Amino acid sequence: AQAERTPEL
Amino acid sequence: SPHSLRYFTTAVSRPGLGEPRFIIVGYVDDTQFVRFDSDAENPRMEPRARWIEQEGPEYWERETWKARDMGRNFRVNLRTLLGYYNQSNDESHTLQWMYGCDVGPDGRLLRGYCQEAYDGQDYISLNEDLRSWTANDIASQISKHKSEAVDEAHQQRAYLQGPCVEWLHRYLRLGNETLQRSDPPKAHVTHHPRSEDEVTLRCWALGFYPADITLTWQLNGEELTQDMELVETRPAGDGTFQKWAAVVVPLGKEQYYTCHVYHEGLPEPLTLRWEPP
Amino acid sequence: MIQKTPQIQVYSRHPPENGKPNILNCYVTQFHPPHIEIQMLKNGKKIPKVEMSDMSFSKDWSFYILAHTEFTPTETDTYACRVKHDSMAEPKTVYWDRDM
Ligand code: NI
Ligand code: NI
Ligand code: NI
Ligand code: NI
Ligand code: NI
Ligand code: NI
Repeated sequence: AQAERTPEL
Repeated sequence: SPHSLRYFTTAVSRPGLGEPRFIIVGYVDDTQFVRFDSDAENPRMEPRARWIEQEGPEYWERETWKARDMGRNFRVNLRTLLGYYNQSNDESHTLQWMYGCDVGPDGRLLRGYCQEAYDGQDYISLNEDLRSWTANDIASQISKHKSEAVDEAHQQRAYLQGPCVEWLHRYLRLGNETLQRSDPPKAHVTHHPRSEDEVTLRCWALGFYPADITLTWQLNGEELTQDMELVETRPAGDGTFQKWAAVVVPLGKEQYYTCHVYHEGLPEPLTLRWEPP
Repeated sequence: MIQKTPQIQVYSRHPPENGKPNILNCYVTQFHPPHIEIQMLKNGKKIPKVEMSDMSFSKDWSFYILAHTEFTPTETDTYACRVKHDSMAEPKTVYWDRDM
């Protein structure tokens, strides 16, 4: 299952 | 055994259109099992292995919405980086993101990943400690500072130590029959004249899973040859893999050369040489 | 963007025999940017129903993808993969070899 968050660049 | 769950994410901005092309592929080990593509008729998270079809529609609904949510974040991040670098909107750029977990035989986490690249060059990556970041120029330095300020590391560390490991365990149980197996290669040598006084010997390995394999050639009694023609290990399309290694030898001295084939499914290597018909 | 040029392999799923149906694979690896056009050809004509796998990428950020289609080798017919990519001035055609 995928991560909930990606970094905000 | 060593096992990994990894997600590969690519966003490609389009000059003229507003929504980028967004692709996510999910892998357990070398076996792909989920996919999301922006440019589908209805962009959904879709099975790519039959054993993940054991998940109910709630799994597919949550994963479709999260994929869709990720695409909106990757649209914004692409716009942020446009300004960081002072670039124009009439050219295409890409943001790539890999993440996931390597677990060991006991099933405990060995390494977690969370790394990104802009235009195919290292941008920011999460360190092995899962607590600090590495930046690569002025722009990733800003991103890194943003992420330190919101403690992005502990949000990624949480994913990689918990759900990534637990989900990987569930998938290994659903797809145990195809994921927890070793298919050893089957191997042979072919013979192809290359010039008058010369001959090309090709050592084939076929039908093996997982993908990792090594082929060596040597002249008997001499150290291994680096002077070797290799291909990238390639998918057969049915879930196994293929590879060959070639060497050019003198006409008549073929039997003085030896191929070895190493693979996780081979307690000992295979040992082959050219065998005339 | 450095621009990386595609490596193309054209190969059958199983060892070829004249008359026996089979799968023809075009594996394109280690290229950048990700935008690529892949066509599989029989006797220089476009094969219509060609399966395209999902674009992923390698540990160095380089892209890879698989095209494939059903085919029956015969001693006369000729098969190829043509690839267009920004790293290349011309589209590149790699012909199928019955001994790769
Ligand atoms: Ni749409
Ligand atoms: Ni960069
Ligand atoms: Ni928290
Ligand atoms: Ni069964
Ligand atoms: Ni195109
Ligand atoms: Ni197919």
